[PDB]
Amino acid sequence: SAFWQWFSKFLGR
Repeated sequence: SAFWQWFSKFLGR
């Protein structure tokens, strides 16, 4: 993924 969201693009708080 691109933006962060529930650990989408990689890892999003």
